[PDB]
Amino acid sequence: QAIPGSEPPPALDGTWVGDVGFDPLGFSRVIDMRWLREAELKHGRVCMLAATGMIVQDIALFPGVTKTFGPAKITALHDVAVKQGSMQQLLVWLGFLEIFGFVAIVQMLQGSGRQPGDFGFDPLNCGANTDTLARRQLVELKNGRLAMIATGGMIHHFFLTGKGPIEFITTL
Amino acid sequence: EPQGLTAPIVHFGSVISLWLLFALPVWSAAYK
Amino acid sequence: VFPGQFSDSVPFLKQPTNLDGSYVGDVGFDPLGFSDVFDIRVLREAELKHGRIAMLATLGMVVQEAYTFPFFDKVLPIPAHDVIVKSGGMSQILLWTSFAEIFGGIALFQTIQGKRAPGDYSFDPLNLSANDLEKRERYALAEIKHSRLAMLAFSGMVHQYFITNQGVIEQINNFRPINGFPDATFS
Ligand SMILES: CC1=C(C#C/C(C)=C/C=C/C(C)=C/C=C/C=C(C)/C=C/C=C(C)/C=C/C2=C(C)CCCC2(C)C)C(C)(C)C[C@H](O)C1
Ligand SMILES: CC1=C(C#C/C(C)=C/C=C/C(C)=C/C=C/C=C(C)/C=C/C=C(C)/C=C/C2=C(C)CCCC2(C)C)C(C)(C)C[C@H](O)C1
Repeated sequence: QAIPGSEPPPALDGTWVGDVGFDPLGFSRVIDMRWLREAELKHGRVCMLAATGMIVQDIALFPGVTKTFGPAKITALHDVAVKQGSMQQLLVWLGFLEIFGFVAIVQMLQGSGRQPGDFGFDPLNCGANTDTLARRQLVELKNGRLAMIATGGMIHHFFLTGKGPIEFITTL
Repeated sequence: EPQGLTAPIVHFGSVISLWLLFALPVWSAAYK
Repeated sequence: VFPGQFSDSVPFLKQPTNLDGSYVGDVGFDPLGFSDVFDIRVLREAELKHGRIAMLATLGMVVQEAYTFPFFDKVLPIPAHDVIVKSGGMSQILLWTSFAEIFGGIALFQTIQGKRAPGDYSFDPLNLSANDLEKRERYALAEIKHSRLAMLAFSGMVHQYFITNQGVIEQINNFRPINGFPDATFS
């Protein structure tokens, strides 16, 4: 129970990960719950990888990448890498994967049986047993939201100051 | 240098036209 | 991860409706549902035709760079397309392959009627898998795997020539990155 003054939408009735009844605008009234949860997990995972990658980029780079990309990071890095073809390759291959993601969403919405965000990617059988799986679901969702907000914060920090994450937090 | 029907341009155009002309019934039947 | 029945190849997609598993090479990989819109027999015949053409195409793309005949001339295959278009032999290749596909179309139309197996032209002059039935499906699986691999390989070789401007044998011995990237700045 998130906001005591208001009430959750009837789609928010438990039986979902992270359901604290927080939806005041009423997105679940007009949007299907499976699409919403799939999009939430997709945004969360994308932002998790983006935030970790931005931290790694502002800490340590690959060998030989500074010779071509120069001292450009975040948005200048994107502007140079679209001309380099790195982001073109990323777009092609990730859209190719999102084709299968799209048909997974379609089969979920028409009732194949899969849950939102479930792509079956579990190497090493990590967290596939007992209540650990549900705890990992909650951890993944909360950390995805946190990484989403942190990704927005890092992007806007580079917008304002023009500095990377690890150097902005040390040169206030 | 060849022109008209003897040109290979019209040859590959003809094979594409036959491809579409046979694409109608075979894929209509595969649909049915 | 969650319980439920899914495809053997893709674990987050269900088994397609028309991919029962009787046909060889079927790992349940049809995400967009092409088998739901069109017949599986016509699709299998198209797949086999594309794959066999791609097998011969990969073999040619290797050999023509490896060894060119005493006639014609020493030239890379991709511009050799234009050379033989201007020479007139490729129009004859087109005519003879069209003559073969005239009977191929009747075979395809009898495949829709269910009188012949898809892609089965009954062409086994060496009887490599004609008398034995257990070898037949193994050779069919090998043929379809080689077909898919050959389609991928010919596309790869062509698109490597399109940006590298080197032969396939030339590229595996004189491997250079594209666009001068070894010493490129602000790319
Ligand atoms: C799923 C699965 C697996 C897996 C996996 C993987 C790959 C899991 C990956 C998980 C990841 C990458 C989590 C990232 C979280 C990032 C966060 C919370 C944000 C950080 C940014 C911050 C805090 C910014 C801070 C900031 C800074 C710096 C300065 C400015 C201020 C501010 C913006 C606040 C395996 C491989 C284990 C196998 C398993 O079988 C299946
Ligand atoms: C455009 C552009 C680019 C770009 C870009 C990019 C990536 C732009 C990205 C912009 C993003 C991600 C903005 C998001 C900011 C997050 C917000 C506003 C929410 C925070 C959460 C809040 C306030 C929570 C509030 C709360 C709620 C609701 C619940 C609890 C209460 C409370 C905590 C108060 C590039 C890099 C491609 C370059 C290109 O050349 C130009």
